[PDB]
Amino acid sequence: ASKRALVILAKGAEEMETVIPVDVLRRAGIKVTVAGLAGKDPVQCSRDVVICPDASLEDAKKEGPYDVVVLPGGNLGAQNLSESAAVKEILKEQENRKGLIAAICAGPTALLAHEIGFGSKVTTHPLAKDKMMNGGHYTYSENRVEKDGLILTSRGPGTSFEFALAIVEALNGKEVAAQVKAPLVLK
Amino acid sequence: ASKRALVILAKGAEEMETVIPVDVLRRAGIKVTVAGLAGKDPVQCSRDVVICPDASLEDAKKEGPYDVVVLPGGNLGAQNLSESAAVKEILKEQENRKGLIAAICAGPTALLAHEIGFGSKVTTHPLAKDKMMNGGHYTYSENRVEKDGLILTSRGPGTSFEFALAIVEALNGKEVAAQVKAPLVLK
Ligand SMILES: [Cl-]
Ligand SMILES: [Cl-]
Repeated sequence: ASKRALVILAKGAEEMETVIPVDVLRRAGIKVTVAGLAGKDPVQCSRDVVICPDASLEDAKKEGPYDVVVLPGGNLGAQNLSESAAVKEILKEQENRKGLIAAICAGPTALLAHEIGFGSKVTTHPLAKDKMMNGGHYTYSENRVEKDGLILTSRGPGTSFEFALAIVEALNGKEVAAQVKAPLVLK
Repeated sequence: ASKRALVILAKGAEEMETVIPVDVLRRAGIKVTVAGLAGKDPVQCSRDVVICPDASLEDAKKEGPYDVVVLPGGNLGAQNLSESAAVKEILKEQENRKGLIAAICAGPTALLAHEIGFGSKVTTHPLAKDKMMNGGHYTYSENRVEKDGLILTSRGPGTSFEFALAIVEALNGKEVAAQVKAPLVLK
């Protein structure tokens, strides 16, 4: 069967970090559900792009499991993900069932909030390092994309393509990732 | 006053090529209006991301003039832009008043449809070259971003950041563009 991805979309999410992975994952033939943290209604992103989710997280979470759970960044978006008991449950289940978790920019700080993947190497946006590293529960990396087993992290809007292609490679392999990459006109 | 950008959003637009420029332009303090070609309703993009426009094009076009008119790509999106009499009028007015026009991927083929900027150097997505070059009305470039006076073009999802930063540089200068670029974590 086709792989499935859950992208959790909260108010204040970085819209580039949401749309690039959704689009690239769909190019890879992955079934992506854009799930609204707050419910079914349109979501106002950090730079005021308004995105209509495919489903509420409440509904989407009952349609698991997913091959990857994707956490976009955006400072406020990531704070909303960090405060969510529903997100906690989803991430813990994903970690338990040995499933990929991918987070970008401020997104990885939600892993800290929910105590996910301690002892991994991770990266974040430079400005999110101190939050992520509070307590020394991870080892910090400056790689544009970092992958330590099932914890896949990345740095910012400008690393979103690399982040998304790394998810494609992890799920569908290097050849599919290369095939999806070529038409994008990446440098 | 702050500069103003009109981003014309049609069904089948490439969502990455829409969101990256909207977001980057807003980071540059440019007032961006995401205007729906079809009206006020949400727009289903090429990879099924659904974006709610700020206004209909019908309404937004009466609130001109704009310092830049931005045409995203996506094969079907660009075909819709190419067929639109409203887009024709907006582009002709912009060209007449000596205003910047920026188009990416398949987007530049709408310039051909509406007879805009003939005799310029332009680039497009590699797969859109033949359509753009029908009749030899432009000179083709393989640069990731091409700018020939007031016609600014670019190639694909993977050149969207460069495209958007080039628009910022054209409107607000090199220093602002550099300032906006740094936090993005571009390579
Ligand atoms: Cl942010
Ligand atoms: Cl397309």
